[PDB]
Amino acid sequence: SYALPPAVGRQEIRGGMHSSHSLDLIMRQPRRVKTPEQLRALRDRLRFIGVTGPMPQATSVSTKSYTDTYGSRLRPRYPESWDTVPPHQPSRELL
Amino acid sequence: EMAPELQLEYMPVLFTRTILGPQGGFAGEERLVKLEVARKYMEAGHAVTPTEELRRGLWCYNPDTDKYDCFIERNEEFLDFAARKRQWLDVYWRVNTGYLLFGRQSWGQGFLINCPLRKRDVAQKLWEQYKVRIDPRLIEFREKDRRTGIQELGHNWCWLYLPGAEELGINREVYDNKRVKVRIHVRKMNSMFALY
Amino acid sequence: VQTGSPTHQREYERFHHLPGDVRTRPQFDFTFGETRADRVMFAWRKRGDLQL
Amino acid sequence: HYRAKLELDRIRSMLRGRARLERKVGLKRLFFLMRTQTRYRVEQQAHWERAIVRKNVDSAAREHGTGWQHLRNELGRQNVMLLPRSQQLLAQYEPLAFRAVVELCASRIPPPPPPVVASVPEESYTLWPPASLSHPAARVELRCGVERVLRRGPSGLGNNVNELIDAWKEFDVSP
Amino acid sequence: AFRRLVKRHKITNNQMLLMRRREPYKPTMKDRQEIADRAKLEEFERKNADGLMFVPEKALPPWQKSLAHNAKALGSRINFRGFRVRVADGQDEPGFPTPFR
Amino acid sequence: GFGGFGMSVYTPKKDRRFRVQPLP
Amino acid sequence: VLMVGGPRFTAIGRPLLEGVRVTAQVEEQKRMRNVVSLFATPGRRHVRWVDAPHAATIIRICEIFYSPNVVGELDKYKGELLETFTPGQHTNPVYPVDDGYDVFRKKDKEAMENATTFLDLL
Amino acid sequence: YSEARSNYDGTSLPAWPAPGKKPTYPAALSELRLPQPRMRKTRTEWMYYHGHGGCPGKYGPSREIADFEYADGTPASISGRRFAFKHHQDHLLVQLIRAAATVERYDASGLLPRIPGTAEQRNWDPAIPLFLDGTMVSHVCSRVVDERMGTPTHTPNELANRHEGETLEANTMFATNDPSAFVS
Amino acid sequence: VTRLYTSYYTGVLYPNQLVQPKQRLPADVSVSAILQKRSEPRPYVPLGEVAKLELQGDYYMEGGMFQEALEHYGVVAKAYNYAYPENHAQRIGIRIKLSAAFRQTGRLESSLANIEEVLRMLDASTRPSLELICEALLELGITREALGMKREATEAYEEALEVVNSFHNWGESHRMLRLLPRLGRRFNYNFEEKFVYFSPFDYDRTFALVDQCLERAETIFNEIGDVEGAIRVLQQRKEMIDKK
Amino acid sequence: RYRLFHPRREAIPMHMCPAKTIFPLINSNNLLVKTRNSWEDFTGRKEFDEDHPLPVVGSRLNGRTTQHKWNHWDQYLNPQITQSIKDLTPTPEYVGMRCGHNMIKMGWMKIGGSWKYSRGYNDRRGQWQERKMTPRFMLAPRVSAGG
Amino acid sequence: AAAIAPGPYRRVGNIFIVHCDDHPFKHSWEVNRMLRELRLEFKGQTTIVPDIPQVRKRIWRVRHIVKVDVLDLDEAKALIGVPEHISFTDLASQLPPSFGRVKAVPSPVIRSKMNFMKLRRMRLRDVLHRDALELRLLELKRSAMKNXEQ
RNA sequence: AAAUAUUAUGAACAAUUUAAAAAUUAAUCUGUUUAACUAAAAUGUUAUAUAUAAUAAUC
Ligand SMILES: [Mg+2]
Ligand SMILES: [Mg+2]
Repeated sequence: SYALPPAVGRQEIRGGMHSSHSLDLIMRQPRRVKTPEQLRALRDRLRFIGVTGPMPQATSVSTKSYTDTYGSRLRPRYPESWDTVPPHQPSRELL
Repeated sequence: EMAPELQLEYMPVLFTRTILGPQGGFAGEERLVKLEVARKYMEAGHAVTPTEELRRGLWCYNPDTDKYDCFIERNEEFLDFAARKRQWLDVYWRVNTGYLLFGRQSWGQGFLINCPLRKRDVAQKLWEQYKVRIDPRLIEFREKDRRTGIQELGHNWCWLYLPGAEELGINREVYDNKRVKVRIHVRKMNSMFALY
Repeated sequence: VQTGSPTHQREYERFHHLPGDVRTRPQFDFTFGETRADRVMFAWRKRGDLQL
Repeated sequence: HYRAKLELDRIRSMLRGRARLERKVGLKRLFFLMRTQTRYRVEQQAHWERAIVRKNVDSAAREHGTGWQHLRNELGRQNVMLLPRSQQLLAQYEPLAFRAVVELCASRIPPPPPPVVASVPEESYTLWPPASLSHPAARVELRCGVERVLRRGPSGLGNNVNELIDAWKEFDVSP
Repeated sequence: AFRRLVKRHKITNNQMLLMRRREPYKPTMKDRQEIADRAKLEEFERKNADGLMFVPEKALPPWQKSLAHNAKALGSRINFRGFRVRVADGQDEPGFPTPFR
Repeated sequence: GFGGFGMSVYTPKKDRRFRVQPLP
Repeated sequence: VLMVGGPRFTAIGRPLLEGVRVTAQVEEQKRMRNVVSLFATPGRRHVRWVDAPHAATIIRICEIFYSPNVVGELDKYKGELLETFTPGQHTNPVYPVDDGYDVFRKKDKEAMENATTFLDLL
Repeated sequence: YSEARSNYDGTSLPAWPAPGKKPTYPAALSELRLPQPRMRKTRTEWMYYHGHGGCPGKYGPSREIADFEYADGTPASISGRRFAFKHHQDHLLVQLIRAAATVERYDASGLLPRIPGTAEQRNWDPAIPLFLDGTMVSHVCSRVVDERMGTPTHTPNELANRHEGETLEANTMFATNDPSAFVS
Repeated sequence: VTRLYTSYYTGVLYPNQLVQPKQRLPADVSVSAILQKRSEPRPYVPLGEVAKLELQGDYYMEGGMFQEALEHYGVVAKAYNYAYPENHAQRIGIRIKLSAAFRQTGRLESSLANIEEVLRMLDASTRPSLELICEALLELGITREALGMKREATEAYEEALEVVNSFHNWGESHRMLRLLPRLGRRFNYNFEEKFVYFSPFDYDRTFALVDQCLERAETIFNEIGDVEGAIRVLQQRKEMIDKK
Repeated sequence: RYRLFHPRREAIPMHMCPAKTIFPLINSNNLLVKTRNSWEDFTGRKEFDEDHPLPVVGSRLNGRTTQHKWNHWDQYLNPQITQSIKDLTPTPEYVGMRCGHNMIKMGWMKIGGSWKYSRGYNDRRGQWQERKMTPRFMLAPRVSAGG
Repeated sequence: AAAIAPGPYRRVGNIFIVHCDDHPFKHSWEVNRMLRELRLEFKGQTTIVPDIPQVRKRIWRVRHIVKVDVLDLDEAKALIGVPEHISFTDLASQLPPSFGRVKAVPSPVIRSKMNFMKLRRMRLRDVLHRDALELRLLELKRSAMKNXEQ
């Protein structure tokens, strides 16, 4: 069901903390989206970017997507370090 | 509700004497039996053609008098009781007819097995290759195997207690209405079927 | 197998890997005192008509 | 067949006697020596080395009252993650530190909890826009990021977080 | 043991030392042989599902095309229908009605 | 383990590496 | 940094520590002593000579600084975290082991069995 | 300086309880569905619990945290192994995503049967309750391996001759509904 | 045996991974002198964490959420301004990114001010990066186009064209990668090593920069009605592609 | 004990690689994919600052490289380089002289290798088909004396 | 509380995290084929698979060489930092299909020619961009010449 | 999947079998070598000395 927490129908060394404690906390807490109304009210605002095809722009006319602004073969220079890695070869990224 | 092409191979048959087997039945039972086995039954005298008068009432074989002097009226309670008795006799016949097969691992050519069996495994293989569902509580090992279960390799045998004997009255034809002896052969098999 | 001196590993412990009567203690010990002519060191219990 | 002759010729001075005088005998000896040394280093050296270091650590723990078994198990439990080499180095050169580690393993101090699974903030479910502002989840992520920035070492950015987050307002020129 | 100099493969994982067979998921010799036999039989049955279609003189194997052509080139000079030359070599009779027939 | 009948007997090198103490 | 220590303290990290500034300077970068792996199959005719110069960077640790953020005094024999801190009293009193019930208890020397300790924090 | 990192965002549960309150302790016995035998967690299980991959440098902080930072704060550089480990993480992620998406597609289409398991599992397990209503070499190899895996044992010919097309009927005369007899 | 890559598999060493140095302008020529010719007619900073933040910010800017990218750029730009000295590479680059974020959010006057600051910093820069100066002046051109100064936008675009035709080497990005197909020793299988190819839009970002620059110039020329300028720009772009 | 009992979820920890790595904006509403497709598309190392450039220490692949010889493409592009007879290299299809032994049932072997399992020597120096005394030249008859 | 939960009901499947624990090459070729289908080659490898009947059958066949853990869809949405208002079909449709070893082709020759066709498609993308630029320039030249004539 | 080149490395009984041996064996050409460096790593310590017993007495 929507409103009830996901960990209500579970079928199941006791009294201790297991490795899945941080996960069973979220499983025991109640769900956030409690109705298909709110679910679709979040979905219709949810948007994709890498989707193949046109995208709606009738919201604001002054804004231009980065693809249209800097073409498709060009990407912003990324800080390449041990901490964060960017995707390489956007030409090879396709198929 | 069978298909016509499939029903062409079967024929309605009324059983006079209770016969155990995948193509058998109880005394006074109507069933779709295959052509060859049904003809064999009708030639031996254990079966009759299902006429309306026979569906109403039937004569059956008496074990005490060895003659077809037992007139029986096919009723609902009679059919239910005879079906239950046939089920009991079929379970007994299945568990007392052939061997049970177990295949496990055993490192080396030793005489004991690596992992001894248990009532759960016995019931599992029983349901697997006999199509008989029983609970492990009815399986009682031998005096030597009460400790660790079936451990030797080769041939063994266990006791299986059947509760429903005196209610249906089977103590005459059966050897022992109390219990039955299941002969279990344990062997070494390849990896995929040994699994242990 | 031999994996030690007779002070620690007895002579009847060589066949410890084989299944049967060797995994038990022998009854007769001829290793002490005079040595036998056929050089027999142990003899197990006489099972029926056979003795090891 | 590639017999290592021109390379092993230069090591004949390490041998003695006829192996050093003649060429082929010394070459055979050096070939066999190098082959068996490579085999030992590949398949048998690590066992002996780790056995030695384990015995040293076990002796250092027994001098305090414990054993390698319990020490290793409790180190794995407390999640200290110290290799046997480091344990031996501490036992040999930092006895006080090794004794403190043993006391930590022996005491009933609660070991650290398992790593918490990455959760999603509550603001990600808020309708946006609800009808030129930033997303609430993105703003909270930026705040946590700046907090983690300032948490690592001292820097001239300051300890406050609002002034450092509102740097685009400073860079913006008043129109 | 038909090949007596086994290949030495590059050892990327230590379990490649313990493994003996190169392709473990691949069936053994006799098993893959009977598997290929059954597959070829199934393909041949799929091919012969329909009736044996008869082919003209041009779409014949070379050892029969020229013979079948020269057996009837004499009658081909005179254009008249109903002229058959019963030649020995050719497509054998299937023995059953065929849609192509 | 302990080899049975069919498996040939093989004598391995004695484990001479240093062993830890069996604490109770 | 798994652990930091000195002549008077030691801070362990489970699994890691934070706040430790261990600055070094890269002195050099070169290959180590060559290890020659000679692989030879006694059955066939094929010898492989693989040289391994283990490349490595030599560094000299210049400075080490530690600045922790303690929460409070923690009890050892009991997982409870003390709310107060007293540098004079022992946080956990320890008593000798001599009952007399055991007749075969291996007796050490009397001063070794009975030897109190000082107070370090004072 | 140093990095104390357990998850992606550096957050963890409160490691120290309130002053005076009882602390929480992990499970010492191994995660075994049976109460016997009681077995202490080995060091590899402890590593798996704390988040490593059973080895000091397989996963977790010892592998994700950088090794060196310049004095002025400049980070390290990207290595081939770093990129390969990032691709491995992304591969695990996309495996999970595609598995979940396949499950969702099967659920939306209706190809998830209400009967649990498979035919082999139902013929093998008595605990399962009874429910009552290109190339060809790959395909033939799949058929052969199915014929060799399925039906491990056969009903003896004395009970039912499998060649005559005879199969025994399922019997539940002596079976029980409670799963205690199979779970104990 | 086919690999499944279900376990961790380290990458292979390949000649395409060779680090390439960024192109530097000569010491005698200065961007301010070129612009005048055209007008004639360190303290410790957690740089790892600020780089995490900058990467998240550019990811936001690519996704479309521009205000969050702007604030990320502002944070990391304050960080870089405190860390690096006057007129530094990462400093001017991140403030270029900041001006781009301001323009994508609509603060065009501040965007133009920041890009003019980039210009006056490139004035004092001794050897600025060719890619950095090209991207900076492309940003200024696009900001002028958004403001409505299409003449100045196409002027900056042809300025990029002139700079990269004058002080750029076109064959450096494919020095070590052109003879790679000769490594092919197998033809039936694994023969893609004989057909290896590296798109020029990846190994020298200045080329893609001027490509998109001349594309926007062509769009502006088609909108205005300067067919001669459109033809000139297309000819120069095709010539560049043929050179590469 | 090598029979460990623990949830295999622990074998693959996800605490370090959440969805924020595969989709950087999944916390927000907008969704975008920034993934590393494979290990082959690796541009290589890259400096973070101008002050700290990468070292110039080279690997074996880069160090063990001989000088460049003028190839046919270079000699056809700029014929000013053809100054000697060593520049007139034959067709690149030609590899060179035969440097190995083509041993039957064994492939191409180096010189000085294993000559143990060798039959090509005796071949240069079928019975299973002729075991039943079935000559092909005597099985089929002659259509005519001339053929 | 003692009543059935009201409201709309949704289906929640499972996924299997399967970790190999014994050497697969030691067993027969059929179990090795099943583990290969389950995408396990060596001892110590862990994979993630759906809860479809095919995967259930494979795991039932290899149940003695691998250990399996179950994770429902909500449990996976908790384990990975993905909100609850985002399903997995959209994530699968968004992730690119060019991932490393995308499809198990029936032959390494097919694999090699697939990679070769990918490189060919990249080269064709570049040359088609250049040729489209040339075509647009040629059409602009033609239009300009016609206009200058007229 | 093709075009090519070669192919002699060689078992006698018994048992089972339209499904699987047996313990006096079946099957295998034995168990073939084979590993870049540094580290890490889970692999089996022995004995239990017989309660149908042993130890004792009267009739
Ligand atoms: Mg080593
Ligand atoms: Mg062939």
